[PDB]
Amino acid sequence: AQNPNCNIMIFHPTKEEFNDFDKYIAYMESQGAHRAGLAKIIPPKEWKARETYDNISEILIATPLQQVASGRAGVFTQYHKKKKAMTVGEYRHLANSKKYQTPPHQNFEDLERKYWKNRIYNSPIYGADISGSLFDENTKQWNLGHLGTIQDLLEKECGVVIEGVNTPYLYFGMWKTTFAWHTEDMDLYSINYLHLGEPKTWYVVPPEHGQRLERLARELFPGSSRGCGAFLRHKVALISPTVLKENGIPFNRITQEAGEFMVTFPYGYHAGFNHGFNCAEAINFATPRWIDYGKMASQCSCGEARVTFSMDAFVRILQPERYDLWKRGQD
Ligand SMILES: O=C(O)CNC(=O)C(=O)O
Ligand SMILES: [Mg+2]
Ligand code: NI
Ligand SMILES: [Zn+2]
Repeated sequence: AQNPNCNIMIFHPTKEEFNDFDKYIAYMESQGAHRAGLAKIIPPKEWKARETYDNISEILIATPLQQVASGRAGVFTQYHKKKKAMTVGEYRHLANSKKYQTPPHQNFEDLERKYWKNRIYNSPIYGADISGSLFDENTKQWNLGHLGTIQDLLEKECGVVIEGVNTPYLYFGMWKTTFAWHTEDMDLYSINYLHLGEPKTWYVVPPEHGQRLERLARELFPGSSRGCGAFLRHKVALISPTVLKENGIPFNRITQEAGEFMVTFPYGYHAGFNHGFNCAEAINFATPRWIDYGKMASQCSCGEARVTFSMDAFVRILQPERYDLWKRGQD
């Protein structure tokens, strides 16, 4: 069995190997990369996402989200307060202001310590989930707006033809902006490219151990657990590495830098934070190996999770017994 300790693997494809996306995902899996829940892919030196970022300040962040925490430093939830629209140029200036800028620090480890000590005492503003792409149309390799669609994968594997679309999303971050513990919708894969700026630190639980994290989360957030049998789908709960280690939960960590891809694998729980002003692009995707995870994915039906249009078909075809309850939570 490859990668039996479920370590995060780092890949350096050559320019030839970078041509065929599906083939390279299958290669990484042949080496056991999925067992970690997360892999890093460093593009070949000949590749570029686009020519320059000199022209991005005019993008609009229609609904910036202020991430307000409640709890203790290692076990907290966050809620998103909507703020007035601002441009990327306005948001970058805000990120760099004295109130929001990254503090002086020695190295990534010192910064990580400061994040977990102090996160709860601040409310950073995140420009998340903005439909769009920063890949040049002429970039043919690993262009996240030119991937094979999840609908097409389901049609090819299962023969059924469904509505829905699959497009990328932009994320503008600042110091302390936070992504809560989650798996993807329908336990899909994700791929994330850090276009520019400061790093992103990730934490991940191996898919084979995801239910250990779920059981800890039910203990740590007991009112939330009574509210919903899949409350991690709400994407609001944080648990620190120190608390994970105290409770024996297997996990790994890695820091992504600008120019690097990360892939999350089906049912790989992940969480993390941004080091300073940055911009990432991410999208969900499927492979044949995903289908069994899609069939078994948990679902929130309490109303909180609310998701895209395109998840309807996935539930309807893969989980017909659950469909009626889940759709009530959508409506
Ligand atoms: O970058 C972020 O804030 C969150 N991204 C992801 O959870 C992902 O790419 O799957
Ligand atoms: Mg612009
Ligand atoms: Ni994710
Ligand atoms: Zn719920």
